[PDB]
Amino acid sequence: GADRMSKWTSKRGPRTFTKSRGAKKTGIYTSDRKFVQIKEMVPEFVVPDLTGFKLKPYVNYRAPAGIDTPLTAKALFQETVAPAIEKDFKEGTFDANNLEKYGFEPTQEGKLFQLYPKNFPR
Amino acid sequence: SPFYRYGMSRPGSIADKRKNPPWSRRRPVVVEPISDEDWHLFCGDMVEILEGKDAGKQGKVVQVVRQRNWVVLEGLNTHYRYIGRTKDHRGTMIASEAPLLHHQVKLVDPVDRKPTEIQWRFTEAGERVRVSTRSGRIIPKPEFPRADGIVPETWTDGPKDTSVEDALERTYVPRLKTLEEDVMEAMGIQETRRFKKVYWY
Amino acid sequence: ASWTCQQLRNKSNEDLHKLWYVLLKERNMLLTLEQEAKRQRLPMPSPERLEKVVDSMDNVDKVVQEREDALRLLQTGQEKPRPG
Amino acid sequence: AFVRLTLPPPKVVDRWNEKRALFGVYDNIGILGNFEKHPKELIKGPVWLRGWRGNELQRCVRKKKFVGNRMFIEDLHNLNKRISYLYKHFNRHGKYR
Amino acid sequence: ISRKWEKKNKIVYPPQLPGEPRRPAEIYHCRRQIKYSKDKMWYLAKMIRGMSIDQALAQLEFNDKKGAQIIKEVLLEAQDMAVRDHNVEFRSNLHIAESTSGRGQCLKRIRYHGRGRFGIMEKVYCHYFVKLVEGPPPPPEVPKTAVDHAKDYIQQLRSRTIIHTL
Amino acid sequence: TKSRFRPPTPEPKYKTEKEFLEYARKAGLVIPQERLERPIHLACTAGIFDPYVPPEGDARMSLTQRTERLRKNAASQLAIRKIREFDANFKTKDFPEKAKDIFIEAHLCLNNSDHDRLHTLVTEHCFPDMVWDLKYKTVRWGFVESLEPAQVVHVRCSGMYGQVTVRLHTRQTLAIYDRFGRLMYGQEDVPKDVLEYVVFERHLMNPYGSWRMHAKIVPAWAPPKQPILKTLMIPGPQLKPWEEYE
RNA sequence: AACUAAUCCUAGCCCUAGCCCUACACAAAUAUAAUUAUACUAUUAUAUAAAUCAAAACAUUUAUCCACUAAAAGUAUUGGAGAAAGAAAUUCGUAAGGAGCUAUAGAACUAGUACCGCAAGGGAAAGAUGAAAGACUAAUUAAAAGUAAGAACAAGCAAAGAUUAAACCUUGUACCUUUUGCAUAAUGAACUAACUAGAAAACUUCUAACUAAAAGAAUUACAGCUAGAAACCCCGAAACCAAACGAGCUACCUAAAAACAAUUUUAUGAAUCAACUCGUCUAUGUGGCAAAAUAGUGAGAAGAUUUUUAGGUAGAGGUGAAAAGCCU
RNA sequence: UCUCCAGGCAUACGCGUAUAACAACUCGGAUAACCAUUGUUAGUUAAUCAGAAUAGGCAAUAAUCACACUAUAAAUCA
Ligand SMILES: [Mg+2]
Ligand SMILES: [Mg+2]
Ligand SMILES: [Mg+2]
Ligand SMILES: [Mg+2]
Ligand SMILES: [Mg+2]
Ligand SMILES: [Mg+2]
Ligand SMILES: [Mg+2]
Ligand SMILES: [Mg+2]
Ligand SMILES: [Mg+2]
Ligand SMILES: [Mg+2]
Ligand SMILES: [Mg+2]
Ligand SMILES: [Mg+2]
Ligand SMILES: [Mg+2]
Ligand SMILES: [Mg+2]
Ligand SMILES: [Mg+2]
Ligand SMILES: [Mg+2]
Ligand SMILES: [Mg+2]
Ligand SMILES: [Mg+2]
Ligand SMILES: [Mg+2]
Ligand SMILES: [Mg+2]
Ligand SMILES: [Mg+2]
Ligand SMILES: [Mg+2]
Ligand SMILES: [Mg+2]
Ligand SMILES: [Mg+2]
Repeated sequence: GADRMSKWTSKRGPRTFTKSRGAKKTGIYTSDRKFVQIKEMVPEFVVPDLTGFKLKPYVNYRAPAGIDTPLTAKALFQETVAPAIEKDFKEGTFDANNLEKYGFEPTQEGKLFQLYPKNFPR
Repeated sequence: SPFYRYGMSRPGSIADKRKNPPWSRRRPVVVEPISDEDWHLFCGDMVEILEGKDAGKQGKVVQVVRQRNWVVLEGLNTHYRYIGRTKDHRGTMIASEAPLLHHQVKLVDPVDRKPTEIQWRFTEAGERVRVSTRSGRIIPKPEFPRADGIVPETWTDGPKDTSVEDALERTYVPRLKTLEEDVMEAMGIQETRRFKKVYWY
Repeated sequence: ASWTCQQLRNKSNEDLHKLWYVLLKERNMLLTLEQEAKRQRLPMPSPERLEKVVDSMDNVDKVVQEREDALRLLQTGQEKPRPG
Repeated sequence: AFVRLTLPPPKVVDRWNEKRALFGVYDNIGILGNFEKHPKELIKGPVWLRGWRGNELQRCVRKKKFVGNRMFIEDLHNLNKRISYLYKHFNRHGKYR
Repeated sequence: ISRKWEKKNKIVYPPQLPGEPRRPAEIYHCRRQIKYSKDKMWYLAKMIRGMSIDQALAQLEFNDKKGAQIIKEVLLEAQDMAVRDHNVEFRSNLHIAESTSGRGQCLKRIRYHGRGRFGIMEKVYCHYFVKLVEGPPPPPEVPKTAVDHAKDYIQQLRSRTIIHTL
Repeated sequence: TKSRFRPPTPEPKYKTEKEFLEYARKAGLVIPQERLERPIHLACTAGIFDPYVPPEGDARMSLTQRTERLRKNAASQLAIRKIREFDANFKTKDFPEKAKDIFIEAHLCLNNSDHDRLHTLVTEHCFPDMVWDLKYKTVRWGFVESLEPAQVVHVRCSGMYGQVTVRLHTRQTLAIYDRFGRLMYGQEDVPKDVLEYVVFERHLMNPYGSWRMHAKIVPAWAPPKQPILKTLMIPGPQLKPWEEYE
C-alpha cells in the first residue's frame, strides 16, 4: 500500500531518515555532534561595479544582428598566437622549447582556474 | 503529438487550446509534403484564385500555415459570421476569409496581371530568387509587416534599450585568459592559495 | 529586442560579466511581477519580456562557454570539461 | 443487427496497370528457354517455402531448418511449442487411425 | 444522444389562404440530464396532461415532490418563449398537449455490501418533454351513456352473417 | 467470493467552445485577450459619417429638393471629388436609377429569403437588421409604382468609405406571416405610400467593391408605422415580499 | 412526430523480403533506505535442466524442447525389439510486397500507464464534425434489447383454423441436451449486440496428360504413371516439475525497550478487581457495523505477563507447551 | 441561548495536501444545508524541539525512595 511512484524525500519516513534537497555543504561535523562552518566552503558572489555601464537588458530593433560564427579553437589561435609566431619566424627568434613565451601552458597544475579538470564553477 | 490538427488560429491562443484538447484524437489530415525549397508562396505576394467562389479574383496573401499548405488571401473566399456576440447584443457581422490550398492559387507576374508560374533559380550574387517559367523575370520578395507588429524604423529608443551604436561597439580582445581570470585582474582580487590535489574517479 | 549571440561575442569578458548581473536583476523583477499577477488573478502586462530576457541570458551563457571551451581545446585538447 | 446508414466509397480497380497487364509472363521460361531456369525459381516469398508446399507441421519444421539459427528467442520458443502441439495432434489425435 | 425535440420548434408552415381556420400554435420545450428518476418523473408528467397552463402551474406548486419545481420551471420557459418567439397572443390561452419523461445518460458506481461483496449502482438521470398548444383544454371524455351501450350491442348483432356458407 | 472493479474515468466532454465556455467559468481561468495577428477586414462601418438632417416639409413638396441638393452639394462637393478619383464613373444624376435598382432588388430577395443575393446587394451592417428578426417567418413584399422620381440627397466620404443618401418615395405592399402562416403586421395586398431616405455606400479602395445598401435615415416628422395586429401586455414591476408598489 | 442509442475510418498492427552493428543522449544527481557533491563496513553467474505428457497403468523409454537445402530414406540401425527413435556413405544447388487486420479485429498497448498484490507479478477500457470553428461542432437512422407515446377488462405454452368482429367458439402437455426409440422428468438459457468449435492424402473414388512406359535427376511399373479435386473440432480439473518472490499477518527466536492503580495476604506462575490481555456462555447479526462484528455475560491481570521497535529462520523447507496448528 | 452524551490534548509509527480562504454547483458525501468534492490562490520560519580525530593501559562489589533487609532468576562512553 506504499506509493511506489512518488519521489523519496526527507519529509517521508521516520525521524531518523533524512537527506538533503541538493544544498551544497558548507561545513564539517566534528566529534561530540558539533558543526564547524568553514568560510572557504561558503560561496562568495563577485559582483562588479555597474556605474557607467552602457548596456541594458534589451537591445534596439534598428540595430542589425551579425552572422553567427561559433568560435573555434583554430580561429582563436589565428587571432592571438599566430601573429606573434609569424613575426618571430621572420626574425628567426622561435624555438619549440619556448612555446610558453606565446602563452602555452604545459600543465594546468598550479593554475588557480584549471581548464581540465575544471576546479571552478560557473 | 500524433493527434494535433493545425487550424486558422495562431497556435497557443485560447482558440487553439479549445480546439485541440489533450484527449483529441481527430482523423489526421493528409497533406502533400512540400520541400522548403519547393514552397514559393510568401506573405504579401499577390495571387489569383484558380477555382472557387472568387475564382479569377486576385488577392494579397496575409497568412501562410505551411503545416496545412494553406494560403489566406484578404477579402476573398470570404464567408460571413458574427464577431463580438454577447447575451445582450447580437454582435457585428463581419466577412471572414477562408484558407486556400496552394494549388488553387498562382503567383502574379510583377509587371503584368497574369498568373505566371515561377521556378527557383540563383542569381549572379548567388541569392536565391523566384523566376517566371515563361517571360523569365525576377519577382521580388514582398515586404510585409512582422507578426509581432514591431516596426523597426519608427522604433524610438527608450529606457532599458541600448543605442544602436552602443550595441555595434566591439571591445573583445582575443586573449588566452578565461572570464574567471579576466574579472579578477580587472577587479583587483588577489588570491595566492592553490587547491590541493584531488583524486578524480 | 533581445541580445543576439553574435552581438555578445563582440563584447569583452568584462561586459559579459557586467551584463549578466544586469540581466539577472531584470529576470528577478519579471519573475517577481509574473508571480504577483497570479495572486491578483490578472494578466501580466507584456508577458513577452520574460522570454526575451531569458533568451538573452542563455546567449550570454553560450558565448562564455564557447570561449572557455576553445581555450581548453588549445591548452589541453580535452573535448569535455569534466573527466569521464 | 445494424447496417451502414451510407454507401461506402466506390472501389475502382485499374485492370491495365503494369503489374496486371504483364502478369504471367515468363511462366514458360523453362520449356521455351531450353530449360535454363525452372519456373519455381521465379516465385518471390519466404526462403523456406519458395517452390515448396506442405502442411503446417511440415511448414513449421521447414521454417526452423532454414532460419532456425537466425530467429529471435521468443519467436523460436513459440515455434518449438507450435511444433510440439502439432506433433501430438497429427500423430495422436484425429478421427481416423 | 438524439436531440430532435429541439429541432421541431423551427418548422415553418406555408402562409394560409384568406378563409383558412387559424392554425393553433405549438411549442416544444424540454430539459435534459435531470438528476431524477424517469419512473418518478412520469407521475408528475402524467398529472398535468390535458390541462391549461394556469391550471397546471397551480397543482404543481403544492406538490412535495422534487420534480414539481423542475417541471414548473420548464412550464414557465415554455410559457415565455411561446409569447415572445412563437406569436401567442395571450399567456392564458395555452394547454399542455403532451408531457412525458425519458431516460438520460447515467453513471455507474459501486454500492458496497457486507461480506466483501458489492453491487452495481446507477446514478439515474432523465429528460422531460412538454408540448403546449394554443387553445382552451379540449373538453374531457364523456362516459358512454346506457343508451349508447345498448346501441353498440344491437349494432354488433346487426353485423352478424351466416358463417361458412354461400 | 471474487472481486474486480472499474474506474470512474473523468471523461471531460467539452469539445466545443460552448462546452468550453461552461468549463472555464465553472473551473475558473485567466483568459487574457490577444492582439490579432491578422487584422479583421471591414467592408463597411456602422453609422453615417455625416447624417443629413431631413428637412421639415419634405412631403409638402408634392427640381424642388433637387435644387436644394444643389445648394447642399457644395457641402458634399468634396466627397463627390473623392469618388471621381477612385471611381471616375459615379454620376449624381444617374445614381437614383441605379440605387432604385438595388433597393427593389434587395427587398425582393426577402420574399425567397435569398441570403446570398442580399449579401451582395446590402452591406454587412444592413444585412443583420433585415434578416435577424425574420427567421422562421415568411415575408411577402412587392413594389408598386413609385410616386415621384428619386434624387440624391447627400454624399459623404471619410477615410476610405463613401456614403450616398438617396430620397425614395415609393408605394409598397408588405405582409408578414408567422411560422404557422397566420398573418401579423402589414396587409394581404393594399398599396401604402412610404417616404424614406436610404444610404448607399461603396468601398473606394477595394477593386471589387460596389455600391450597396447600408442604412436608412429616419426623420422625426415621420408618421407612425402600421400597428401590429395582436394586442400586447407591457408587464408591471415584479416585487419581492420586501418591496411595495408605488 | 423519441428517449436510451446506432452509423463511421485511420490510429496502429501482422507476415515476408532486403539488411549484423557503429540511437551510448546538454548541465546536475544515483548502488547510501538508488537518483543525497568527499573517506567509516570495501566489491564476484552455474556442477548433468526437471517434470508434465506417450506407452490406454507404470518402473527401461518417450520426436521438438536440447549445425547447409533436395535425394539416398522413413532405408541401415536403435528399442520393456512395444510405444517409438533414426543415420551415413554418396549425389544436387550462382538466389520491396500482401486473394493480411481495420477499434470485442490487428500487438496487452492511447499504456506496461491507471488499477490490483508486502513482493515476485498480473493487467485493462476507449477515438470518430467540416475545405474553414478566425464558419455558435456536424450529421445520419419505421431501425437491437429497454422505455415512452398508449395500464387492465371471465378462459388458461398465449398460438392456429377462423370470423362481420381485437377477445368469447374449436384444436393444441415450451425449447435444447438427455436418458430406451417416454417425460408432468433431470441438466442449460432474464433479454439484445458482437465474438465463439473438423485440420492432415497411406489406401480408395472422380477428372485429365502421355502410354510399356510415366515423372523438369535419385521414383514406380507383368497398363501403368503423372497432375488435379476430395479428410480426421471446442471448452474445463485435482495434480506434477523448475526457478524466483514472501515471516510488516502468523509460529518461534535474538537484541533494544516499555506498561501494571487500589485492597488483603504475605513474601507468592497466592487472593478481590480496573487499565490491559483473552474469548466460556446466550442473544442479535447473517450481502451483516464486521469476508468473524455488536450487546451482555465470563477467564487471567508481578507473571510460563502483555505491548512496542528493528532483525533472523522459506516450501524436498520453516515453526510448532502436536491442533497434521501456523507460514499475508 | 437551551437540552442531553462522556476518552480528550499532545508524541511516535504511518499518510502525503485530505490543511486554510475564495469561486463554482458537473462529479464525491450513500439525502440536504454545507463542504471533506472541482478549480484557483495560499501554507509548515528553530544553535534550545527533532534527526544525521589517532594508539595504548585497566575495571570483582545490581536494581527496588538503597539506609535497614534479605534473597535469587545474578541483573547499565567513563
Ligand atoms: Mg472490507
Ligand atoms: Mg440492479
Ligand atoms: Mg502413460
Ligand atoms: Mg493412477
Ligand atoms: Mg485491441
Ligand atoms: Mg486489449
Ligand atoms: Mg426499440
Ligand atoms: Mg380462447
Ligand atoms: Mg437459468
Ligand atoms: Mg481438452
Ligand atoms: Mg518483525
Ligand atoms: Mg506458540
Ligand atoms: Mg499492582
Ligand atoms: Mg488466545
Ligand atoms: Mg476472577
Ligand atoms: Mg482464580
Ligand atoms: Mg495474579
Ligand atoms: Mg493429536
Ligand atoms: Mg495466504
Ligand atoms: Mg478545508
Ligand atoms: Mg463558502
Ligand atoms: Mg456508506
Ligand atoms: Mg478544495
Ligand atoms: Mg535540539
